[PDB]
Amino acid sequence: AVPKRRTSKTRKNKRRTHFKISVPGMTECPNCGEYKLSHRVCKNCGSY
Amino acid sequence: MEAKAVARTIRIAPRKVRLVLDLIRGKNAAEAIAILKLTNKASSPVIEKVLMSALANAEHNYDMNTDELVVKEAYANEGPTLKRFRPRAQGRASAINKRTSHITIVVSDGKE
Amino acid sequence: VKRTYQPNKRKHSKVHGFRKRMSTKNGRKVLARRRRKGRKVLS
Amino acid sequence: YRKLGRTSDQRKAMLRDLATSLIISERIETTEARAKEVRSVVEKLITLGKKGDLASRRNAAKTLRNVEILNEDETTQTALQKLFGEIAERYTERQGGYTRILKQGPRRGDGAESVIIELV
RNA sequence: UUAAGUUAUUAAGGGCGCACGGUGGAUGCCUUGGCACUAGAAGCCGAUGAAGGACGUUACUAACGACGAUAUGCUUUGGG
RNA sequence: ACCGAUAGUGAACAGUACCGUGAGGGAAAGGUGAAAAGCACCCCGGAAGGGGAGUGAAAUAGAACCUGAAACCGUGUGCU
RNA sequence: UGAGUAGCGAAAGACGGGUGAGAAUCCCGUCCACCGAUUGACUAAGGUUUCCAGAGGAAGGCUCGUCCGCUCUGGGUUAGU
RNA sequence: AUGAUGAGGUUAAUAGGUUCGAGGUGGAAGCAUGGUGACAUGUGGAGCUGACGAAUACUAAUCGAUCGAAGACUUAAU
Ligand SMILES: [Mg+2]
Repeated sequence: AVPKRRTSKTRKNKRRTHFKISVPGMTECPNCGEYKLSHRVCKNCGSY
Repeated sequence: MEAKAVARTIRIAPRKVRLVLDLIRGKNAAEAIAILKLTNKASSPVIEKVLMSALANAEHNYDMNTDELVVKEAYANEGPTLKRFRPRAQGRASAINKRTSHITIVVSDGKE
Repeated sequence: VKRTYQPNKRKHSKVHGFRKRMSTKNGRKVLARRRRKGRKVLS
Repeated sequence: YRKLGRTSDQRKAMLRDLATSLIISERIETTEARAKEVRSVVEKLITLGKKGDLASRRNAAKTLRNVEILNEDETTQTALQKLFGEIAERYTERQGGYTRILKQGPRRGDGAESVIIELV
């Protein structure tokens, strides 16, 4: 029910090894405009 | 040279800002702008405004060419906390911390 | 659930309240005690 | 088939509403899981409309809620009339299809994947 | 070339040392306020309406001080 | 051969916030600079914030303003 | 620290148009749904400006917010019965 | 549960709209005839049909990007 001992800095930081986010798909809109998300459509700010 | 910009007392918690900020550290500016437009966290637009501000400082004050610039440093420090309460059952209150952040971006061209 | 403290304008002025405190010796004691402390509200 | 976070009658109700406003506007914006479900509800309506007879006009009235459209030249027609009138004559030679889905980015308030379902 | 053998290289993350930041308000220095006394006066007012208050009063007015429809003050005798 | 802002009055800015039907209980909170000279003007930004320029002996003295410890949170690295 | 964990306080919404730096959450429209011896309409206690208009979005609002019972400015209560 | 596993990504049957079936229900609507009427009969094993079997590119699986090796020494036989 309750923690018996406090958690140290090193154990807390080991537990957060996998707690991250990843970079998205990001294909480039060739005809006009900047990057867009892949398999998506950007009617404005992109020709694709 | 180097140009920097700071955003002080942003009202998002630092643990949440650092998570997006670990995506752009050490990348060239155009790619970092692309990444920040397609990530859907709450702190993406705020970080993007800080990065834009640094890029504009790099060009108006130091006459640097923005075509070849990299994000040299990106980090978030803690600001002062707002302390609040929430009423719980049986007449008790519990604390709530509304945390804030200082956000710093510095860009460089890699020369001297 | 019904709580204690059901407010009432007349009851409040008649039980507490200046004239009631002035009508007895032990009420005048209360008034003098609050004057000596410097309290802003007397009754 | 898929439950859309609703009970049996709430689901059936908002699915008729979604199918009816697509026939009015030809193009609507919604979430992805809802689009993938209304896709197959709209095309059966168009199939009913291409048959044309009275028995099928009455089967289409079980869906297809009840609205008035005000087109140019002050023409007022119902949704059931617009379907059997012009939507059916448009795709009189397709053999299926009739709709396409286009993905957009995530919505701001929640993370929902937004989508445009159109009528080819 | 094939055998038998020995020993290298990775850091997702962690540890120690160092450098540079933030948060926080200890420490030092300071004093507008207090504490304990000495010497010399004095102690208690009120139906000629007290002590204590409420409302008001400034060109612009919320609070405290000052003042009372003669109201952010009036007269007079001295000082400057 | 009394205290120096957790001290000294509860109170250096108050018998007030606030709590209690009531009698009653009762806080926290000092320091820019010698002088406001308290940042004209330009840039990014809806703003907030910031980078330059300028004032100043000093702006990591910019009003959350003397000094600015520790817990705690980060970024970069020499050995592992 | 526990930890990006528990919780976010009874319920039906959908789409089009608008405004905005920014919209699931604000405004307008259509459809759908819920109460209806009442979730409708009056008068008392009690509260004491919360009422209205224009402006605002730091904090409050268990999310968001261009909105607000929140902030700023200016207004509003009329009796011989 | 998520991740993982497996079937596919146009030189394509992956979803699966359309067409045809299996199975389920049990005789649609409209019209005609009989009956005073409730109703009955015919057209006609009719009509409808989620998840199961086939066929068919009509709609969507676009364009792209990233990662990823260069075969060490010593000794003995060859
Ligand atoms: Mg740390």
